[PDB]
Amino acid sequence: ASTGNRRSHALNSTKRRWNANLQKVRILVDGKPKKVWVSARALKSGKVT
Amino acid sequence: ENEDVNVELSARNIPGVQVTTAQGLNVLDITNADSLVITEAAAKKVEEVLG
Amino acid sequence: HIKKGDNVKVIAGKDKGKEGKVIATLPKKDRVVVEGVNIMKKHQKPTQLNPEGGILETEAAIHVSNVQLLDPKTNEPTRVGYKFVDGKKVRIAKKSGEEIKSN
RNA sequence: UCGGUGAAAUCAUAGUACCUGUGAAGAUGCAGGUUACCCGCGACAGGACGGAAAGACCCCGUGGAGCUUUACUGUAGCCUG
RNA sequence: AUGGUAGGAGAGCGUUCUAAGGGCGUUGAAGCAUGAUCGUAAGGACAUGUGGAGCGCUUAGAAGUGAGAAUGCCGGUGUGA
RNA sequence: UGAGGGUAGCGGAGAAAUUCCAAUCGAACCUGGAGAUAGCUGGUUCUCUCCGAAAUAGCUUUAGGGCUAGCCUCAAGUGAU
RNA sequence: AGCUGUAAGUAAGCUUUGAUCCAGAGAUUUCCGAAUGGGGAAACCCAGCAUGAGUUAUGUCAUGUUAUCGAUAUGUGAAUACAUAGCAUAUCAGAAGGCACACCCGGAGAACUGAAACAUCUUAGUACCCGGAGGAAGAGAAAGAAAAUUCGAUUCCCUUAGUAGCGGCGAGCGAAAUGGGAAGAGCCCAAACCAACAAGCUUGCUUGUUGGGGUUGUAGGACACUCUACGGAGUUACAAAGGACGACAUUAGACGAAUCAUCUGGAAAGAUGAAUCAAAGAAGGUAAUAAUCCUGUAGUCGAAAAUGUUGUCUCUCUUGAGUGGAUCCUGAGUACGACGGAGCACGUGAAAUUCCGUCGGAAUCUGGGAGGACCAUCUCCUAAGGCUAAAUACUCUCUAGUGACCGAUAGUGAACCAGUACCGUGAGGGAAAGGUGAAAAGCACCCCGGAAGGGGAGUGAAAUAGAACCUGAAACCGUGUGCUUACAAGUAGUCAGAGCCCGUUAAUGGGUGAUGGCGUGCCUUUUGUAGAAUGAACCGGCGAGUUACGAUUUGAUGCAAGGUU
Ligand SMILES: CC[C@H]1OC(=O)[C@H](C)[C@@H](O[C@@H]2C[C@@](C)(OC)[C@@H](O)[C@H](C)O2)[C@H](C)[C@@H](O[C@@H]2O[C@H](C)C[C@H](N(C)C)[C@H]2O)[C@@](C)(O)C[C@@H](C)C(=O)[C@H](C)[C@@H](O)[C@@]1(C)O
Repeated sequence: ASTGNRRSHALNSTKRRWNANLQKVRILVDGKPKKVWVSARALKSGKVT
Repeated sequence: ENEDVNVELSARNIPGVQVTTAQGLNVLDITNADSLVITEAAAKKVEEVLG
Repeated sequence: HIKKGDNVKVIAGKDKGKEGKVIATLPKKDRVVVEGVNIMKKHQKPTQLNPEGGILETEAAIHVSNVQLLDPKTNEPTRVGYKFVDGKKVRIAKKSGEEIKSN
């Protein structure tokens, strides 16, 4: 999803995204070591380089 | 009283005649008729369920 | 229900009580034609292989409901049933036995 | 003018005069008088508040739209952490 | 006692359909046309022509239930000529 | 000046006039939301009988709108007020 | 026993050797289009490879094959050495597109509008767009709902209730439990533990592979403790008879009772009269209105794809092993928290509860979670793993039917030539148009006329029923006539009234109108309109307080301290 609202002090609403913290790093996909996007939360303890 | 398929089939095709069960009586087909023939059992049944 | 070479009576029309022989049936609109029955008077023009010609008196079709078969025994008008004989089907008279008709 | 062909705008019904008055305060149609045989054709443009277009001037609607700014409220975006 | 616009109340006439009953119709139904008829009104009959197959009446019941106007819509037809 | 191409409406193009974007442009055209909303205008269909107003205070982002009271009608009740 | 589509018959023919037809199965099936050999201005152009025909040879033609991703088996290998990338083959056809986007699930997501302005709010998580699948989808077996002495996983219906609550506390939004019901189903993993397999290691241990075992709380399982299995038998998940399996609906289909006469008539089913059948008086046709003329109806007999999917149905099933639970296991970047947001009836805040992003970040049965901040006592439960039928939702369709639904300006836009003529560059918009007669017997022949048209004759019951064909209204256009009119000022009528003509639904009648009197249309809007204020050319047709749900009040009826589902 990643969609919601930005709110003013008078509670006026405007549509807005929430983007993830993608970082480009070299990981070892099945095969060769590929350079790919991945999230910091993901590579916290989800994957090795 | 309850159901007689033979007399139902006998009276089905005659104009003016209608066949009904004691439980299945209705004011419309009572009032449309000019006469009302009952069996004794059916008479007692309607008597008990309307009394 | 009838066939082509039958002898029948007319029940309804200007011709009623008359007898005749059937000569064609036309089943897809159920109008047979019978000799001496329902005679037209056509105005004929000159065709490619004939003279002008005046009037022309031939027969016209007639509905099947206005026609009834005749009991061969009694020569009375009768309806027609069906009877099975050795896998084959035949026509009965509803008052007597078989009615033979091939032409 | 004659022979052929032949529309349109408009149109409550109409046998549709003038003067002085009256009247929603400017009358073919109302009052009182004056004049005026019935029906056409060619011309003119004073009136029918003539036709054409639910006034574009003016006011109104808690109706709209466009533009402006030190109107209110926000915002893409920019700067800094 | 009985003039009457916004408006309130009441009683009714007609239209299509349904139920039941009772009827009319090729010795001519509905529709159409005419008439010097009846009813306090909406409106209802009868007769004669035309037409050539369906339609009234009584009681009750349901509604796509009554048009002269909306620069109304659709068709026909005029006027200007 | 021709032939092929490109730029599309919160947009484009403009030797700049609010100028052009298929006879239209201070924001094109077709469909849908959509029977938008309209305190505004127009219209709203048969008959008879009985009764029969108001155009006024007061409040209102209120003034040609609305609410309550006043004055109309119908039905019950009190019953000389 | 006739047949050669709707659309007719000529010529040709075919047919009892079983045609045309009615169901089932099969073969053939040009080109385009996801279009897939390449290209392309769809329905076209241009090739190659291998066979085959032909050719002295090409040429030409024919038959197959040649798209991109993917899956299954192989070798291969540059900057840089084996290795793989990548590249090159063999097989398969796994996907694409079109959905009925009506229903279902996700992503994204308005505005007009209401609040009598408007911004929180509302319209509304609506419309539209995109993606997915499907015949249903979704949900689903307690880290629950509740506080009784408790309860049934999920879903759906009626109530609870317009309640509690939310709310510029405004407009408005709006539950749940409980209860009554439809349908009723709990199954499997991970981890402990055990027994084998290979490598590291030296077979001790570890790693990983296979197989058992077990997946639940007033605690379940492994180990500790104790004695049993096809008794029941269940394919809607959890295994299966795949079974002789015993009417698909027994469905195309076949049989299927019983009427004569006269009158009118062009023709009777109608009238009159006399009869009949009925498990059939449903309906429609037939020259008019038919239970007994036809097709049919009730009912009976019926075969392929079939089985109704129904009854013991071979195999196969599950005849349980109970106590303590002391020790071990019981789902981690998870729960949870802070910040910003969204969804929950709840307006973002005490958010209790449930989700997204960014940052942090735990406990392990003496544990952990919930019970509308938070603390303690009590009650309930045991998350971070999965699957699951029924009841439920919709209908482009199909079969069989129904209607106080329309009946050609109605009803589908379309009864016929319809999404067609036509309009528009294009997306798109979008009509009008039914009826001869029972039967075509559809006017031979003669006359006028160039023909069209007509007049006779003739068919027909009827031709002012003749294809511009049922009925045939009004506006409008005409021809004939009875009364009347060229000294007259006009809302065209009305009351009076001679003269002239006629003769009725026969009643103090009809038509015309010399002349006299009175008299400025209708509708709407207005203090007030003949109004020079609005609208209407005329005629016809169509054209506007309705339905659902709830509230309130009147009338009617039934019962009555009870009434009602
Ligand atoms: C050639 C062809 C055109 O001729 C004109 O335009 C003439 C030349 C205008 O003159 C005038 C000329 C000029 C000076 O005005 C007098 C100017 O002021 C106006 C705008 O147009 C007229 C008459 C205008 O009338 C006047 O419009 C005024 C708004 C109000 C005035 N009112 C008093 C009743 C009224 O008579 C009004 C707008 O055109 C008529 C409308 C219906 C049109 O648009 C018509 C259809 C035109 O297309 C026309 C036939 O085609």
